[PDB]
Amino acid sequence: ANVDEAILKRVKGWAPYVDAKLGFRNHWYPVMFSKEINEGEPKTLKLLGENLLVNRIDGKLYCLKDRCLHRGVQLSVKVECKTKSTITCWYHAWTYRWEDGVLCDILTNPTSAQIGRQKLKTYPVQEAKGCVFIYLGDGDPPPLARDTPPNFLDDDMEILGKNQIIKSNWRLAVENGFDPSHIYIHKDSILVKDNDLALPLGFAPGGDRKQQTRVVDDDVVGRKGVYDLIGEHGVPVFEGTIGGEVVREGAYGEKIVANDISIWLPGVLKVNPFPNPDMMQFEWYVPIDENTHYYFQTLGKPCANDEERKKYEQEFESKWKPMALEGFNNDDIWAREAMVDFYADDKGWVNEILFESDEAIVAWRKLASEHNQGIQTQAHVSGLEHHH
Amino acid sequence: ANVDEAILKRVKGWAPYVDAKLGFRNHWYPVMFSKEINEGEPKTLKLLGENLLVNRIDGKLYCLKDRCLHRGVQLSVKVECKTKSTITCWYHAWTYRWEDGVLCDILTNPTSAQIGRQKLKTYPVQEAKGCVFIYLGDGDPPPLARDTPPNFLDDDMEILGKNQIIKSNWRLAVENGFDPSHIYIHKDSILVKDNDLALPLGFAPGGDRKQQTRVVDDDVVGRKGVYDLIGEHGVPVFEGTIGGEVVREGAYGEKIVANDISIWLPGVLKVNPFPNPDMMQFEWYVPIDENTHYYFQTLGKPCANDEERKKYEQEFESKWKPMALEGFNNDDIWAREAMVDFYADDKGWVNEILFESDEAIVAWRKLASEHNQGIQTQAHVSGLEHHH
Amino acid sequence: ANVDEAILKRVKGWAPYVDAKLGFRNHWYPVMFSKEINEGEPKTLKLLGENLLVNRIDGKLYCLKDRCLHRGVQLSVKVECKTKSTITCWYHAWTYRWEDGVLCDILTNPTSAQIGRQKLKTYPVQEAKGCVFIYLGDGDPPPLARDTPPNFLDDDMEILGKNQIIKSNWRLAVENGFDPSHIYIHKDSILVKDNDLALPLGFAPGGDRKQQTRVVDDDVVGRKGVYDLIGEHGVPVFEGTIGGEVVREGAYGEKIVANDISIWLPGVLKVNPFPNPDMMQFEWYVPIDENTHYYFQTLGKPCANDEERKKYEQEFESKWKPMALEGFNNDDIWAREAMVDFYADDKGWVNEILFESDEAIVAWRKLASEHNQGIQTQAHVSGLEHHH
Ligand SMILES: Oc1cccc(-c2ccccc2)c1O
Ligand SMILES: Oc1cccc(-c2ccccc2)c1O
Ligand SMILES: Oc1cccc(-c2ccccc2)c1O
Ligand code: FES
Ligand code: FES
Ligand code: FES
Ligand SMILES: [Fe+2]
Ligand SMILES: [Fe+2]
Ligand SMILES: [Fe+2]
Repeated sequence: ANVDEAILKRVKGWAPYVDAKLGFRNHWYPVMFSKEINEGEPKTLKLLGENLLVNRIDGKLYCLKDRCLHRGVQLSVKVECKTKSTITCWYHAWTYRWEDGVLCDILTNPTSAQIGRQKLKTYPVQEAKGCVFIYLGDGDPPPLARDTPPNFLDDDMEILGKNQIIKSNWRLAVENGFDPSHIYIHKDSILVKDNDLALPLGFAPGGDRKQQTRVVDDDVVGRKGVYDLIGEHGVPVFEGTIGGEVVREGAYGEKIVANDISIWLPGVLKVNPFPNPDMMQFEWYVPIDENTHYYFQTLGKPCANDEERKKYEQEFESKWKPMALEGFNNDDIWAREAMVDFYADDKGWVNEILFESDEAIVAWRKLASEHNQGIQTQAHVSGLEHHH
Repeated sequence: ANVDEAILKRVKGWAPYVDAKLGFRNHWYPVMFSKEINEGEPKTLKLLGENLLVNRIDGKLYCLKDRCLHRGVQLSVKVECKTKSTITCWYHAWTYRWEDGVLCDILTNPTSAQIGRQKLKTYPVQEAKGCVFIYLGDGDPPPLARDTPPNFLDDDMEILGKNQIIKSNWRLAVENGFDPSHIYIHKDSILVKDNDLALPLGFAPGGDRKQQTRVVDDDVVGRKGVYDLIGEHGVPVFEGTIGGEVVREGAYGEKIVANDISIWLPGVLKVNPFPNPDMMQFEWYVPIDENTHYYFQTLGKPCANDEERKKYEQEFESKWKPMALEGFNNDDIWAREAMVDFYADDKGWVNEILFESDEAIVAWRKLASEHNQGIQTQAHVSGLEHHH
Repeated sequence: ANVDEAILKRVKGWAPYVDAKLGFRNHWYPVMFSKEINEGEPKTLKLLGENLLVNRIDGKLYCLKDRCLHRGVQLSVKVECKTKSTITCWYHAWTYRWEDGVLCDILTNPTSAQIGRQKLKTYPVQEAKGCVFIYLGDGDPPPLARDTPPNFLDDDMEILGKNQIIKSNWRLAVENGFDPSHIYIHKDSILVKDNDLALPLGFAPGGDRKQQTRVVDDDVVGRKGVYDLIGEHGVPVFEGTIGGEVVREGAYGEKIVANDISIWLPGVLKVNPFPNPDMMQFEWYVPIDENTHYYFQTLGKPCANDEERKKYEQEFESKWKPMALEGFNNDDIWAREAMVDFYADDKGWVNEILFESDEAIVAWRKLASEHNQGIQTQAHVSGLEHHH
């Protein structure tokens, strides 16, 4: 659908994933934090190539396609919300209900036969853990838990985070995050020295192929994901040699992190514990268009009361955000960016030469291929085909 | 020719118009004002995708294709007019006559067998009402009147105006201008308050389909156009309601404007009277390339002598230009711009959902389809095919 | 391979040359000066569309493809040379030898089965006359002399020069340089007045077609090129006339230059003597990508000892560089640039109308077509096709 059939033919193992340049339809995705959207102040964003509007009305979020049915302009060019329940296109005043997208009035012609007989696409929106999720899909949504990693929605789990737009395809981001050997790029992170981390350079794998991961399709809430098990039969590498000469060493700090690493559909990584033994990291790589994603980073820590919550928050702002989310993950950003050119023409998928630790990535590509809930296409983006 | 055959098949009603992305060949178009081009000071512009040079020689305008026959460079990169009758290419000094485009000399080789045996394309140029029109077409031109709205060329009609380059396809501009319901976007114009205009929000149409317009193919000078008659059987809308609640009102001033609205091939709108009961507006949307047009705005007022002419001019500069041509029509510019994305892939033509007041636009699309004098193509732009 | 088959069919005379948009593979090309690359300080450049790294190790130059075999990132994003013999990719620490490109270690997994079993492409590099040449080709290189003009590699010949990136295809540059009538564009050069040059406006050719050039395929070092002989039977033009009227004259200085003009594969011009009777100019137009070339300019003067060498150098810096390489050849840069649009869609090759002095260019197009050592293609650039 999105990629040259000749390339798709050559990746048998994982063709749906190679075709899913625009992401997977019929999943939940986080797009902003709750606190970024106030009552009666609509926001625009692009998700899976679709321009969307989000509004908060009597405290509740609603999401409309930001494209008028009439002449295809963005309503957001000049927002006119003239009743709490509605938005009016600035051009010829077609008026839509936030609740169901129905065209309920046309100010320029209240006799129009179109009234009541057209409807703008809406998507479900839910807030959880101070995060706004959109179900970019058709029909009744699944529970959010299906599309979130374990423990993210636990009652006591306190989530704080950061979001930004990054110029790479979302798959380059997923793969970088779940890539065991990419830990090499983090060897000089301020986080490593300043938080006294143990951090190898890499891994000498052991065991068989199947032992390198746990593929999860037996989670009772219907989550689908892969655990990275390279360290169970594998040996961490702390000394990097060239021709037998040690030229680089790993980090020999005390704090043990990243015991459990798992990637989940639609594209969220959970690293536990990280960046400190008492907290976890959940990060999403949300498709905006073929070239760009939201890097939606969260750190979670179980907190028992408002006191714990407020100090977590203060540590987050003074330490974990600059030192970890920025000081550790900034290198991930430019690593993703550096793979853009090779994958741009869809040929990186066939001309890459993988090595042993990439078994984790292969397992993900296969899981995503088999268990995604739909391939987003340009027809989804450009819409229904009329023959008037 | 310009658009995917599959799309053209789906717009039966008006396929030539959908194909005419680059505009209609074999019409007159205004491109600048007379006062902008002085004796012996050639100017460059692009019209229907073609790079042109215009010069004034003994008071008269001439137009040459700005592309040397030899290696295809623009002569205008470095203009060398070394005799009044000629221009010399800066590269190998092929020299062309302004009057007929004939290659009359080559300074670098006066023995060349090419001399007298090659000719650059020329186009007819006429000045009228202080406006420079180019006939972008082949063969002997029609009278200018054929391609101008009624009354524009009347003896007493004094024309003043403004020109600029706007980033939309020319058809988006035509349609916006001739769109009865688009009056909604003008509801907050400074012109409306400050010139005490009556201006509805829209129209409740009445009568039959055919009564909504007058299609003109019986004009004796051969003009072809459409009058917008929505107000003859229709009722203006001054109260905009949502769920029966009045949320916006029109403008209840005294001055009645825009009694007669007509669109004419090749793409010129006449609104009478406007922006004041004693004057009219004529505006062209001239194709530059597929993405851009000249928005060539003129206001006309019958003046009996130099006294009337000079005060018209002073009102124009102090009032009508800032208040009307800018303060009213600026909103039209960004409205055009907002339709670009939907129409960019040629699919807006099939995926738009039209309503009743768009009958005027449909009538234009059909008139333009039937009565245009040719479809400009990329072959016109890139030129004659040689097999040397 | 690179151009629409329908266009290639129409240039029978010279189709390989029209197809060679990215240049000719299996030739030597100069890319920088020796003094620009220091011991242990690798540099990045693009040549024939390929991203390359060059390093100096124990005084000797080596060239590796700047694209990791693993995930296709540029090694140069963050260079890690951790042993003199090697470079380590910043991402997962695949480590390559400069000498043969072999993957000799992987810091992230020293047990990997890939080690010793993969190799990055290398290219031969030679320095001569203070210029760095890369053999962008496969297999054992020819002698450099094959791909350089006569006398460039003479022992006593002292070469100084300048390099920059110019935004045109390399062929537009070659043709401009070897175009006899293009001398017109140089008629106002500061060099002409300030160095008292004789410089005609052009040439009235005489003799037959074959007499206009000498095609060289009998050089014993295997050079292939064309001498421009237009002045042997032709008469220089010093008076430019339009309708018989003299409107421009040539330059009637004393110093006679450019007696011998020759173009050589892969695309180097030699003008002798120039810009002074006692020196010569050699200039390369090196393909970077389809849109851009290095304009690699050198001036050569036989020098007998260090005294002559040092004064040559001082004249070069104070006079010949600003006055000739800049003051004369700057006009060549913008002339090349002005042909870009006509040749951009590959149609200039068929829609150009050539005249008599272009016989030199035709002879080159045919020589290049017949004697080039390979057509660079996008498959060369994007690489070997794997079916893992
Ligand atoms: O995307 C990510 C975010 C945060 C931590 C890691 C990590 C993985 C392995 C070892 C150390 C850190 C990661 O991959
Ligand atoms: O393009 C245009 C230029 C000037 C005036 C109008 C107009 C049309 C209807 C009602 C009021 C003004 C317009 O369409
Ligand atoms: O590329 C070039 C570089 C330097 C000199 C010339 C030249 C050619 C003919 C006559 C005069 C100068 C040239 O073509
Ligand atoms: S484009 Fe929105 S009402 Fe017309
Ligand atoms: S390109 Fe104009 S004379 Fe050669
Ligand atoms: S991309 Fe270079 S080692 Fe992985
Ligand atoms: Fe990372
Ligand atoms: Fe308007
Ligand atoms: Fe030159």
